[PDB]
Amino acid sequence: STGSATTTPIDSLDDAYITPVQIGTPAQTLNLDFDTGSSDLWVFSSETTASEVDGQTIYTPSKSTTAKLLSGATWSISYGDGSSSSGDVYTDTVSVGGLTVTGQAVESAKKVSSSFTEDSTIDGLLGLAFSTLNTVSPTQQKTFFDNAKASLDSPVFTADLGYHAPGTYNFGFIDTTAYTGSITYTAVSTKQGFWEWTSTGYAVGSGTFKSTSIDGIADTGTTLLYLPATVVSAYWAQVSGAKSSSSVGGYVFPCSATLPSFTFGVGSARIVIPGDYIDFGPISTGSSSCFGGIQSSAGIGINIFGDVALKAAFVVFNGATTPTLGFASK
Repeated sequence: STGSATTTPIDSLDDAYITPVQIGTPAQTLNLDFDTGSSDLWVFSSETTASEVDGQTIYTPSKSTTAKLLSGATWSISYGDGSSSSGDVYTDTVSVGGLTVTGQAVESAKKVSSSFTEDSTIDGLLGLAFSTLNTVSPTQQKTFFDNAKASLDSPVFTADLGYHAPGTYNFGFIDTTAYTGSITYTAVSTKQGFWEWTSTGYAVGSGTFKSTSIDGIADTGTTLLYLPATVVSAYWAQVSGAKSSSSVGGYVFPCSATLPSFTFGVGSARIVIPGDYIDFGPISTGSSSCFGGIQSSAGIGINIFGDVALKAAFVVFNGATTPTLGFASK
């Protein structure tokens, strides 16, 4: 089998992407944030504290003939941005772009933090990291991809995120029309539960490439590119007036600037992030100080190849017995 679904930016900055997901019978379609940095499929639901729901579409298990309470199971998650959610668990039929999994754990939120409430466009998350990170207790549950894997034509999914435009998540096949050149594959460590890999270096604008190993995660659920302070300083030093602002919470730059590109290495191959991808707009409405898309990972504890990086590539998440990651230009 295969699946193919369009993923759409939630706003004009590409702060996140939503993908429609069919849950239950009859189908209830929720727009979920596909997150290769976590492993829980959770949704706003009829069980969510009413004051914490503000415009989201909810899953109502009682209206699904295929929903079954997973007795005794609870979940609770906190994300790298400080947000969180928790609740109980149902199993139900879940379909993404024509690909159907029966018995998928659907984690129903009883509580969500303010960040989720305040974002009306995201009805929940669909985790695509390794199932070892799944938070369901006392019986850990599998991701949608893990459940689908054996049925897929090939045990892969691909992320093709757009810049200020829709893109695609495919399951079970590689669309050879979706990228240019060849796909370069690189080793993955699953020791921390993430799609963790090692970039071979970077360049700033038309500058020379610096060969240096940068361990980090391919994370579709993180907006920005978070890299070591040395790398990030070297980037922003090429933008007149750019500075790290403790009050704003990262690098800002004059909105009048033209940003240089940023290149990262995948093996001997190179992925170029155009300068425009690194502009996240005014820090507050009407400001002439703009927020940068490349930020320091210092104090996160891990480097994160988030959407800023991934949207510059066609990315293969290869879930073979020994997983790997593939990157192509597009």
